[PDB]
Amino acid sequence: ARYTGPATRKSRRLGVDLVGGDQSFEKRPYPPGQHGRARIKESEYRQQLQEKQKARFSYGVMEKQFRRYYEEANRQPGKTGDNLLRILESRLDNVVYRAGLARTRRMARQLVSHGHFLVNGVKVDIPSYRVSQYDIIDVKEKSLNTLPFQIARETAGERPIPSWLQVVGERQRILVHQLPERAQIDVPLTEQLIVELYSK
Amino acid sequence: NYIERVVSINRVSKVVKGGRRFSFTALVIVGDGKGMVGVGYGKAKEVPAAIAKGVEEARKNFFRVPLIGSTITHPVQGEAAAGVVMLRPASPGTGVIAGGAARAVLECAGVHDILAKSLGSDNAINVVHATVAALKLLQRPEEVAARRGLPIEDVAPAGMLKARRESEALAAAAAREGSA
Amino acid sequence: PTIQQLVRKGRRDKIAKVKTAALKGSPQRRGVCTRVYTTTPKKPNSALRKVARVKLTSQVEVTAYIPGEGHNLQEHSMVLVRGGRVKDLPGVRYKIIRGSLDTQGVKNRKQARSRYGAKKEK
Amino acid sequence: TMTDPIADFLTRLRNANSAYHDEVTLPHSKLKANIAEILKREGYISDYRTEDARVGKSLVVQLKYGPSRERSIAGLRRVSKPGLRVYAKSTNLPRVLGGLGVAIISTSSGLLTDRQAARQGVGGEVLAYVW
RNA sequence: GGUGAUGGCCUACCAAGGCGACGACGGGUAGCCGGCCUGAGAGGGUGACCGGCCACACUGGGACUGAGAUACGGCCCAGACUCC
RNA sequence: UGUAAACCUCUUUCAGCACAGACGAAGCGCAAGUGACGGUAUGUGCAGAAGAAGGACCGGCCAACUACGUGCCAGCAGCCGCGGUAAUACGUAGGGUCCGAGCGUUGUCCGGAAUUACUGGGCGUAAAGAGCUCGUAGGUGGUUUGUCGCGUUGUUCGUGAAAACUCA
RNA sequence: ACGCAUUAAGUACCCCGCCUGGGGAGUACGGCCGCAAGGCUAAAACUCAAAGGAAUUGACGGGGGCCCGCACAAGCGGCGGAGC
Repeated sequence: ARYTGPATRKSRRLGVDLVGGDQSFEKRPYPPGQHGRARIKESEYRQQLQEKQKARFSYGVMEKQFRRYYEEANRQPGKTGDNLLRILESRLDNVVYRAGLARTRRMARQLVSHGHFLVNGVKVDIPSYRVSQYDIIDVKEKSLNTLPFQIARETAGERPIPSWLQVVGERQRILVHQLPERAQIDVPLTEQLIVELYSK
Repeated sequence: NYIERVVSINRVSKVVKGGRRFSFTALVIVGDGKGMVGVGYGKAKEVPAAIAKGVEEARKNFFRVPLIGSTITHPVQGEAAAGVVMLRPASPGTGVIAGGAARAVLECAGVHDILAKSLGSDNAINVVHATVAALKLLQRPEEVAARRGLPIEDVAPAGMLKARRESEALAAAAAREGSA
Repeated sequence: PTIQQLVRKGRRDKIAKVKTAALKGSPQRRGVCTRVYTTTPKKPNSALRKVARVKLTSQVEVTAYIPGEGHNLQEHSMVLVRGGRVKDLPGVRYKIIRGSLDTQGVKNRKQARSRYGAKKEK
Repeated sequence: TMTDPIADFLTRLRNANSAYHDEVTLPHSKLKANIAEILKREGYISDYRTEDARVGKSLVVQLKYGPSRERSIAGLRRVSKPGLRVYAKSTNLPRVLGGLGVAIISTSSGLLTDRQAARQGVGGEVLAYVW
């Protein structure tokens, strides 16, 4: 199940802007509620918890899914934080957002869910699909001409794409080399606290 | 950049003819995160004053930890008062795994990945002293080699040698990035 | 102890104290009350706690607390008992589930409703 | 009575090292001589010499002390004692201080350091830990 | 003597032996395992599904046929219960 | 509360309605047929944000607080304990936190418990040295030579069903 | 912690006895021994959220030591009796 509630709310609480370009965070940087102005006693559990909240509420994953991802990454031979971030960046929704066809992660989630994409010729309408090496992501014809997709693709002068993603043609084709490393994820926040929380 | 943590604020009392006189105690750990740590215990009539005394005491009593890049050299077992703490080196990317007081001392000293467990006397101050004793018990490979008069090849294992190489490489790369 | 003393005697575990014996390996049991009455708590506290003396399907007589502010239960009505500890009552080890069998979900309840068996408003 | 001569060796060494003595005199045995050979090779003791006493030979070991008064031995603990004897496979050789210490293992080829036994592929009974 | 087979398995005679604190004989409980859950590991708990063995077919005895029988939907007897 | 909403644009996964519609069958069969699942899975079309969120918790452990209502009453509670007219602990509100087709309670086991301590505990005063000896079984054993290869160690072969666990 | 400190409660090896929260309880039942008194072996239900050790600061003592104050002792004058 997805989360539908307001988005700037969670950025407000967590102290970090997630979408990035909203005005509500700047005009209200403090946490919500009647007592969002109250001074708050510090706690290592609070730190580690809020870190996970930023990660999960930036990517869209739920707690069960994220815990499974963490267990997978801990099982992986690499450093647990790096394996975490590269696994959560292998998601189709994140890849689509990163390639520029989605103005936001919610855009990418819905646009993948309604089956506007196709990887290696198969109609993949699931956001949690994990992109592997050497995958070619194309769009279908019915979605190629639709007004919002067209607007986003034609006006796409926003944030630069990373190295391993590459858009190459005017048809909005996506091609991937490799799974990112800790330099190339370059999402905010920190991984050690994420690992320690689940190590508790 | 000194990193300070305050693990225990305890309200302590002495009784006189009129009644109870109350004072506060603070156990403060001061560290830079680069391998230099020191524990301070201060007491005063108010929390901020006790905190200042603890910080000054900790800065007065400093102490160096024999890290290997990120983790400590070898497993050890510290004992102070009735507190017992075991420390075990961890692999890169593990993170600090320890209780409250032990985690505070351990992360102020600059250790990132280490396994730690307290085996008695859950009192915070005694666990801190046990951790300090365990850290004092650590030895560097160069010093062990000098102590028994052998070259580093016959003292430390190959795994520690490669870890030393990689830690030196990271230090040099960061120094090059900073200088230019 | 020496290793030979161990190969001679061995280490024996602490014996487990069986808790909530009347349930007889069951999560809940369907009982029937003998009395409905109030009972005074300990020294530090002071109230008038409502309990019931239930004859259980396990062929055991137990006293069970009745949570909530208002209960319809009168003497000898069918109930569904549950495990639970209350300090104030020294000899009470079980709780009566609100919203099962004859027990009515408490009235005017709006918060933490599922614990008290009250349906959702409209 | 005297049941563990090797543990007697180790505790005499430990007590003398803690009291900062320079020489240590023992009744002599071939096993003790071999253990002293290993300790000398690994740099823990300076030198050892056997001398003749009224009722037999005697082991005298000279202790090694650092120029800043530091001791060359940090610990000395026995492992396989009468009663509970410890035997180790080649793939389970014990490591002391993450390998910074030395474990002396009796093997069919003789007394060997754990590094030596892991290199040669043999295993045996672990006698003591030195660090 | 018996059995497919060795054997107090059974029988006649002869000898007086055999098992026991490294717990006989009793009492209580329980199908056993591959595995499952937990735990850093050792260990602790457990034997749901799937798979291999074992035991049983209302209770208690018995044999027949057969290469092969606890013979669930076979036989004989004695019981308790249901029906004509 | 809250970019939340109202409003302007937009895509419509999944359900709804239509048409098409399998693999499972290098199979059976000397017959012409042979799929129970099933007209399902699955494809291609139309309609429009339209048919779709709740549950615990918010004194400390333990992420998350203010107002009103009863004042040792009513009630809460996993432990310390909260209620005695100005309660962040009761009830209701707002607000918040955690999860989300689930959320809580009970029961049972493991963990935390180094709290049966082999790894890995103890016995002067905290629980714990028999009132003291002798001695049976048992456990344990000083220096050294030779032999055996039982313990120990190395290598090879067979076995350790499949499923399970872990890596690809 | 008090303290132990070659006569260890220090560093070590071997063997034995014992402990696993406080009550209930060294009690009940069973057994052995005893003339008896009783001893030895030795639980469970129920109940408590502690029971404890060492040391600190006060308070207290029909504990000690050193001091004072119309406190006593040495004196003067009263109150308690009467009316207001």
